[PDB]
Amino acid sequence: FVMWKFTQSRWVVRKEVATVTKLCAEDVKDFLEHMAVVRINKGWEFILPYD
Amino acid sequence: TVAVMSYSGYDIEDALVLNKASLDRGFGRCLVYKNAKCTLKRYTNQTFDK
Amino acid sequence: KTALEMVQAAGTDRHCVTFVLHEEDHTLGNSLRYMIMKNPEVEFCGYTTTHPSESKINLRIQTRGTLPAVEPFQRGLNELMNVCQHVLDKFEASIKDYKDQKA
Amino acid sequence: MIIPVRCFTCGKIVGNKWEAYLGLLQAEYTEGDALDALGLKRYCCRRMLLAHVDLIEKLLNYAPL
Amino acid sequence: QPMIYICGECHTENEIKSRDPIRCRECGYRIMYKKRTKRLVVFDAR
Amino acid sequence: AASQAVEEMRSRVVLGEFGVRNVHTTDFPGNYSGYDDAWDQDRFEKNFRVDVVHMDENSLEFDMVGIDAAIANAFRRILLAEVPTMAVEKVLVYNNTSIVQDEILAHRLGLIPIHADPRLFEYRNQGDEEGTEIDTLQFRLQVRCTRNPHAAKDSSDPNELYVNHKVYTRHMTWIPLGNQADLFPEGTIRPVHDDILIAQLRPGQEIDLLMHCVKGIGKDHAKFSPVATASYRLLPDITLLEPVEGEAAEELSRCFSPGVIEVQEVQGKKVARVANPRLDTFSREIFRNEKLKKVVRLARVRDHYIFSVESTGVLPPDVLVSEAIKVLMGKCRRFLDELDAVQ
Ligand SMILES: [Zn+2]
Ligand SMILES: [Zn+2]
Repeated sequence: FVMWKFTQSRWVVRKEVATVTKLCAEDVKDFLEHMAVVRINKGWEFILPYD
Repeated sequence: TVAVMSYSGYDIEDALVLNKASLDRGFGRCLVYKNAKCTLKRYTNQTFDK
Repeated sequence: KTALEMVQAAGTDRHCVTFVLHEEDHTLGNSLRYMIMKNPEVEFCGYTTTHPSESKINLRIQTRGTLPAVEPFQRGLNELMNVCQHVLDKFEASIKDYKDQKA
Repeated sequence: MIIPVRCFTCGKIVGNKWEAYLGLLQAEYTEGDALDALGLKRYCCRRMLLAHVDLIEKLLNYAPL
Repeated sequence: QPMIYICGECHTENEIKSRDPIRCRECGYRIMYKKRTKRLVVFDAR
Repeated sequence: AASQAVEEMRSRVVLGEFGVRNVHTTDFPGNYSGYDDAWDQDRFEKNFRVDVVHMDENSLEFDMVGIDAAIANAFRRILLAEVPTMAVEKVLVYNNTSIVQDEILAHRLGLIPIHADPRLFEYRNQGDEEGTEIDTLQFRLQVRCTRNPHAAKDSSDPNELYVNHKVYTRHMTWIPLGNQADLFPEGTIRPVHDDILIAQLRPGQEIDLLMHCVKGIGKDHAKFSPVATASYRLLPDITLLEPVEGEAAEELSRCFSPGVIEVQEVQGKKVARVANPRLDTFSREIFRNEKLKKVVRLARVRDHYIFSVESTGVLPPDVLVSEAIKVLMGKCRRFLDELDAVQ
């Protein structure tokens, strides 16, 4: 689901992902850190640019 | 929130002054857990501690 | 038993008196000290604490002439009570007019 | 173990804001702006909320249940 | 008198008498705790 | 001159680069020759005044002019310690299976404030643990955590996995005694914030307890303190020795608080001036600039104290100050009665 959200939009909301997947904050944080980084005032952005 | 100063002269040599209200609000609260073990072993004869 | 008097020595001299006050702290001590220091008939006025474990204070008053040093104490108490009443009335009126102008 | 209800220095009610601070963390708010929005002007409450470690869940993971 | 205990892993109320092998049903764990008392205990908030 | 120096020493409190000077109250008879500092109730009532600048729920700010540091500190300490309120004292537990220790739970419950009006209650006599309807309040807390019968397959979040897993203070139920149900209307006796997290449980655990609260002052224990932060500060009054203009104006604006120094273009050039010294906190950052040291003069007014009182929500700060003044007056009356009985 996280990868699908990233493919649909470059910006993913941790709160929305958590509310949808009903998962815990630590698991959501691990899933987001495995493939993205934190950006202020924008949420989570993909670590690599559009190739 | 420590304040480096002399107060009431109760901190002459390495001592420090604590706040009654801070200690009442839970600051420094400690818990000491001790264990008390007992054994009820069977001896050679067919008798046991009860 | 709350407030007790003590003379300076066995001679029972009223020029210097010591008032020992129980179940008190620095608040009333300093308040009465400030309220009685302005009395022109007081040579010396000083409050102290015996020990932080026990809740008691000791005030000492030495007058100028032949004042018993009890009339200045009563004067200071009455002046403190009057100041308290005045500040209470002023704060009540202030809060009232503030609510009035806010509403 | 658990967030204290009262602050050590002053004594402002801070235990009721722990879940709010956790929500602000889950959100995009940073520590500074989160503590500022929570209404903590003096630094004592900021320290109380920031230096606190959440071990109640770690202990409940071992609780009998 | 029915003496009750709690298992270390199953956490089920088991009743055993005196001089019995400490064990718990549907398992084999040998840790048995005693339930909390029912008497009234007074605590001070100081 | 000498007169100006004496006036400054007796009115203002100057803060130096290394230390503060003129910190002791000296306005007393005999200390000054050209000043009759004898006590005068008329002059005191004439010069004294109180002005509230901000008053909201559980927060008050008011400037008192004419009062002395002694009485200011007296009021502050009375508000901090000598104001009685209601707080949980006795905790009777019944099969508490929570992981939190019983003593820690009792301490946390005692630290919880109560919205009950303390003026309607009295102090409990020596002993009498049973408590009477006049001087006791009972709060029951019974929370049994269990698994949610309807939840998702994973339900990784405890909010969905379990119910009542966080015992908030809103679960407390006030149990009336005697005619207290008729005296106090429903909804008055309740926790202040109603959102304080007491503890966290798991399925199988249960917290059952009763809390007896009585009247007490903050001096005995900090749980009775109604005011969270009740303090006072002298009014700052920043004065410029010589007119500072140019980029020095912006330097002054950056050194002092953003809301005390304002720059204006009266003739096309920027000149700084003091707008509102209230917002200034005397960070003493102006001493860093070598040239701007001998151009300003920081000072505090000795007879002007801004009192700021932020309470916990038990009763409003105006009534808190009223009760503090009433307690001080009661102490004065008790001492007067004791002296009268002695003489
Ligand atoms: Zn604090
Ligand atoms: Zn078992």
